[PDB]
Amino acid sequence: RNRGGVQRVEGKLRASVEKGDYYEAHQMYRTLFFRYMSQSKHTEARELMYSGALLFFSHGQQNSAADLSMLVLESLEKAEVEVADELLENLAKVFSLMDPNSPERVTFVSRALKWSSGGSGKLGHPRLHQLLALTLWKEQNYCESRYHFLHSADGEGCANMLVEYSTSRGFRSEVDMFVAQAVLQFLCLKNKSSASVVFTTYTQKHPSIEDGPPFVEPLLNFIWFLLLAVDGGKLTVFTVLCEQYQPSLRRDPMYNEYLDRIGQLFFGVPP
Amino acid sequence: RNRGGVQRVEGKLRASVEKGDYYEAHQMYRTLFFRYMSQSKHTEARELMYSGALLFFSHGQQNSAADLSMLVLESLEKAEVEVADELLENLAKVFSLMDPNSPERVTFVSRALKWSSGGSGKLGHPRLHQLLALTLWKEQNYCESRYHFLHSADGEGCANMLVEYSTSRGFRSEVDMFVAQAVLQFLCLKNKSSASVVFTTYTQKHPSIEDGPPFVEPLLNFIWFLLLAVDGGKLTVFTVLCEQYQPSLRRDPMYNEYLDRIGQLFFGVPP
Amino acid sequence: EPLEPTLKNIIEQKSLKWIFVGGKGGVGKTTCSCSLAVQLAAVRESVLIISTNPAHNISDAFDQKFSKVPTKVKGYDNLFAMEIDPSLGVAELPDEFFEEDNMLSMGKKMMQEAMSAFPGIDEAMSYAEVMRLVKGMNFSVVVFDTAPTGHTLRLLNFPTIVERGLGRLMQIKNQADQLASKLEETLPVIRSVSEQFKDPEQTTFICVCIAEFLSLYETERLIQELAKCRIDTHNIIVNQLVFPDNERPCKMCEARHKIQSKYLDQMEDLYEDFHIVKLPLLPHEVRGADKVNTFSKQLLEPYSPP
Amino acid sequence: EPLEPTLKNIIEQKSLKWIFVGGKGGVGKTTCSCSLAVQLAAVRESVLIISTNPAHNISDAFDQKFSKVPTKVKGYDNLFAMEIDPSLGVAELPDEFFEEDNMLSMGKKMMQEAMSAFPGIDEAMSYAEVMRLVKGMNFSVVVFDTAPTGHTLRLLNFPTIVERGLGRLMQIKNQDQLASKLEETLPVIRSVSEQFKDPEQTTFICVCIAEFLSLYETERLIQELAKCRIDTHNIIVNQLVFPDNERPCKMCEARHKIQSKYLDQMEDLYEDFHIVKLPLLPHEVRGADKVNTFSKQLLEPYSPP
Amino acid sequence: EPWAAAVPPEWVPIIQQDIQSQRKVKPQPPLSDAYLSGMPAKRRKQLLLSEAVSRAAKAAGARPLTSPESLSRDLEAPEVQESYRQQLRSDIQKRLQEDP
Amino acid sequence: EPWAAAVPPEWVPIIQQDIQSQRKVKPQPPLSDAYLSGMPAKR
Amino acid sequence: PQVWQLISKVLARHFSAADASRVLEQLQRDYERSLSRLTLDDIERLAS
Ligand SMILES: Nc1ncnc2c1ncn2[C@@H]1O[C@H](COP(=O)(O)OP(=O)(O)OP(=O)(O)O)[C@@H](O)[C@H]1O
Ligand SMILES: Nc1ncnc2c1ncn2[C@@H]1O[C@H](COP(=O)(O)OP(=O)(O)OP(=O)(O)O)[C@@H](O)[C@H]1O
Ligand SMILES: [Mg+2]
Ligand SMILES: [Mg+2]
Ligand SMILES: [Zn+2]
Repeated sequence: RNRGGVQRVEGKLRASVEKGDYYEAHQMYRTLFFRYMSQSKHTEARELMYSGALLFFSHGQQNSAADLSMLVLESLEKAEVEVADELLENLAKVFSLMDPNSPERVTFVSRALKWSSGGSGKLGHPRLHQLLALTLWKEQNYCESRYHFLHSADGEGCANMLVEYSTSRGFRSEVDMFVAQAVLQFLCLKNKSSASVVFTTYTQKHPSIEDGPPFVEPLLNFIWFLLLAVDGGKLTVFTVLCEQYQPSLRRDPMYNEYLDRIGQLFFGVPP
Repeated sequence: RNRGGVQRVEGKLRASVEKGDYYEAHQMYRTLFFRYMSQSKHTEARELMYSGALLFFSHGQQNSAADLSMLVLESLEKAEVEVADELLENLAKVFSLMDPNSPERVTFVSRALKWSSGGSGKLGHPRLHQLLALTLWKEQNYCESRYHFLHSADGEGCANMLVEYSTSRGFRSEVDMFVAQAVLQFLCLKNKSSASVVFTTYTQKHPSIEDGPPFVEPLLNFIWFLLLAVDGGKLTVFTVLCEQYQPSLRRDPMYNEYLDRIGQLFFGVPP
Repeated sequence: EPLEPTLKNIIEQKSLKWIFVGGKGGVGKTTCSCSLAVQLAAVRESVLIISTNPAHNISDAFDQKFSKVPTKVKGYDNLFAMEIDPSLGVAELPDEFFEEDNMLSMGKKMMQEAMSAFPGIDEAMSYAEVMRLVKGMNFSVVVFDTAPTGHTLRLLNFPTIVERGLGRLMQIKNQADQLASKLEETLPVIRSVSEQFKDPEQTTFICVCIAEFLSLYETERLIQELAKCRIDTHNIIVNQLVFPDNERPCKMCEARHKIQSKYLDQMEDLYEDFHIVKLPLLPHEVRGADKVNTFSKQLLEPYSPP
Repeated sequence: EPLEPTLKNIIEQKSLKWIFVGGKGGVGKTTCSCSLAVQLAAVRESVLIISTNPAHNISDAFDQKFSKVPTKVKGYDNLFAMEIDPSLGVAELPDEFFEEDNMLSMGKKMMQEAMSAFPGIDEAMSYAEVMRLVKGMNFSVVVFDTAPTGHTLRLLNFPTIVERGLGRLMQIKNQDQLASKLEETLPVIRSVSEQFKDPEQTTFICVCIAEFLSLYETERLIQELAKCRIDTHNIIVNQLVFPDNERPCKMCEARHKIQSKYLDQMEDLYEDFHIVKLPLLPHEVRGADKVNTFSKQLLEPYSPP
Repeated sequence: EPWAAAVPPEWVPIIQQDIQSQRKVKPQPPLSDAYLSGMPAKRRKQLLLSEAVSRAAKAAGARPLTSPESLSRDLEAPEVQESYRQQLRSDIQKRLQEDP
Repeated sequence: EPWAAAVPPEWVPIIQQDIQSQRKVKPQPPLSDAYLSGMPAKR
Repeated sequence: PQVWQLISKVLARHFSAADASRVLEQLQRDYERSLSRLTLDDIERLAS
């Protein structure tokens, strides 16, 4: 008896959902979630919120679905559930279903990334970043997709998306710069393997770029040699390459700054 | 576009008062006050508020009466009514009727003083100060009564109240010092004539003070000489008196700085 | 002979831009504001509702959850709704390619976090959204489901005090230049909002109250406070009235009708030069677009008991 | 089997010091809080009621105006009431008969002038008076009236945020004389904070009516209190309508069915919560006698004829 | 006399007598609360043996070898120790006649 | 050349051509906003 | 004897001889000053 209230509440929620009282169903969902979390039935509450969010998204109840997804994040955080690939997939699926211009996605993402192995930092978990980047790329949100890719670890998809983005928007004179910029940014972080794979993929696949490591474009050759040097980590080689290719690096001033970080990150440049 | 609603409200107020529904009557008083002030019937609104405050005081409705008195002050402020003895006496009576400990007395007094000769200065009109001082003296609240007298222009009643206060609470070796402090505090303010009259009356009428200005107490003789000197503004004489009577002045340390202001108030000493 | 007991004046005053609704809590500020917005949406090109109250209910009133950014109301094309943010801009995606300004970042983070629950931050962010909308201009008129009387008056007076503080700062210019430039840039919008709130043709206040002692005199105090702020207000919404049927009036209905008649006569006497529109107590929940529309219909047609 | 639908626990729990009443606007927080205070006065030695709500109504509820300083309530030997002052206590004698600390006092006066109408000033002064009372330890138990849910939550949140800010300020300070003011106020602050977090010392009464908006706003309020870890295990359902089957009109019947729906919802939702039900009285609830009569049923469970 | 010249002659004798008396008279005792209510209230003018002894030790720079808890326990407010406060009450009672 | 020693011999040849290309390369045209979107707050 | 023993007996137990004497003389001077500080109001405060 003392607990039959929850069951009656759940039954009433089912009846309301059948009737289509979507807002009332959302309120009932919130109440059930809070009660379950009171009893530490974290998994059940998370599953219920996930199912409800999917249901509301199916019916276009964007705001209610977003709120229930936020509650899913609350359940994951308060229960301190260790990161799991399936949970990342579920979160990415929910994030895909949201409205791109609705600010909640940002509010969601910042939260989700924070939960995903918060110890690492704002990077969250690279797997989730890759999933978000893939979703954005399928939605043609090239700016944010590139951002997440850079924070991701999926070099190949990043290269493919960059190729599409360049062929779409970039000018004929910028084709290399994109990848170079990306590569340089990938080295602003400690992800050198991502830089290598993305550069190789961009060079091979991009139609406007001729194949062969000895590239015609001076900038591509410079990036290739810089990758080799970072593999060798020789400061003298890095300085030689920087000095020789100064006109090319001047094509975008930001490159300079990246190099500095790279010099600190891979050649012992003083802080 | 009015339709006699105000008159009906007034009749209902009268009936409620006759029924003993004091709080509702006070509410209707506030409403009528605001309605009248909208029509600019400032005098009528003030009269109504004054009458209502007196009525509530008669019945013991303290807080309501205090609020209505505050409304009276609001009417006076808004109407910019020139200060007249009748209004000042009305305010004095209202204040006398209030409960001494209630902070509403403090608020009402502050507001009245600010209004009373608001353009004349921060001191306020002396008449209100004198009336409040008398009222407090009847209340035996000698502290505030003395303060107001000091700010007031009256010395005779001030002298009598000081005599009574010293006799009731002052110690054996403080009779002269009380009048000394009162006189010096009066003199620091420009009201020197009040200092003269209060000194004369206190000395003449105090039982423990001998007649004839040539007093036994050196300090009182010093005060007499200082009063004579300020009449001429001779700085050298002032310094002579200060230096010679230093043992007497040191009885109250504050006296020292008091003298300082005297020097610049009447002897032209630079600050 | 008296003023027409309908909000037709509000509808026809096309110059009107800002509409505030206030009064004692629970008298029906949310529902009446929603009804007024619905009525306006049939005249103005585009209207907005803002739930200034921290415990937002316009979502409940329209049975359709609204986000923190204006969103169209289901069943209407030009009617938008939103709920004020109870928090600052804490959610963002930072960059990591370079070292960040730790001092500035920590200072801003701590400031926003401490101020997140700081009282009046609800009012502060409401004012921020007011300025944002004034710049935006995107909506023809905006209605406010204001919080209870006290905080509503605090918010209404906020423009005056903030403008005066900005004037003081301009009087004490540098006696970090990016902060000075930002301060200089925001003065015109603050001045504009302060002026608009003071213009009867630009803004007006709707007082909604029930026929009871507490509600009546709370409304009276609120009206006097608005007079102090010189915010125009010339119409009141008496709500939740009861008219017992002549056939089978029961005890509770009879007594309640007596009380309401007394206080409604009081209101009629007290508030000449106000449009006192009277709304009955419906026998069904007032929620959802259809119910709200039906309820609003009589908010403009003078209701009369059968 | 369910918890008793009466506030008997509140009366019995003598360790209780601070009682908050909140909920949706117009549910009856003012009247219900006055009723609770009247009931308490019959048991505790001294009881105070504080109306933090600007445009205070407790004067209307008791039909007896109250000043900012606590005053005795007519007809009760130990019941006191007060209405918080949204303004600062700037009243004082116009000036001394000599120069003053104007060099310091002028900045404080400017700050007071600026913050007189600051939006949060009302709840700030409420917290200041709470601190003053904690210092005084004058009244055995104090009841509170708080108008909206959100600002009630802000007031409840103060202790935590103010204590954290004071701690951080101390850390920055030790990184001149005003430091004393910090150490003077940190204990008392902490003292109240723990009291607000201790279920024995404090509790929160949620009052609501049987309607959608009221019900779910109450639910949000309860969840927020749980977040602030403020104990609450009793709810007042107010303004119920029970049809007189001898003569039930249409509106009464419809309102009764709506109230029944939402009341069953509450019963299912709020197990392990006392649920005290209060009917809608025909006559107004104002004045000491009426409030006392209405409160009597707040402790003795009500039942329809 | 140096300062006698500045003052009117008639004051000089009285000033002389006042000067003589000011040395014979002892300093002014502490001010009464009554007069103490007069000046601005910014600057204003010990039964607890534990508090008194702690304050005296702190002021004089003395430190008990044992922790102060032991000292407090020794003077745990017995009648013999409260004879302290009885003696103080008697002392003030005798001094009261000097100025009731 | 002084720098030629540092780099491995096979890297040496292309560099000169690159250098020679950098000696005849025209100024970089303004960058497309798409490229501009790839930088942090400061662009 | 009088209060002086009442204080010395407890002081000498845990204080040093010099420390006990210093505390006792400081207490005596404080007592003298307090007697000087006495007023008609002090009667009520000391009576409690
Ligand atoms: N005319 C009406 N007929 C029937 N029910 C009504 C009517 N007006 C309001 N109500 C209901 O009364 C309750 C209180 O009204 P509402 O919530 O709209 O008030 P409010 O002023 O927005 O409230 P609060 O100040 O607490 O935010 C709600 O259930 C609302 O549905
Ligand atoms: N049981 C009741 N029967 C009849 N009238 C009631 C009852 N409870 C409250 N009322 C009346 O309902 C109105 C609203 O109640 P009240 O003013 O106490 O609410 P509140 O919680 O203080 O609201 P606010 O949010 O405005 O402060 C008042 O007139 C009150 O007298
Ligand atoms: Mg509302
Ligand atoms: Mg209330
Ligand atoms: Zn009925």
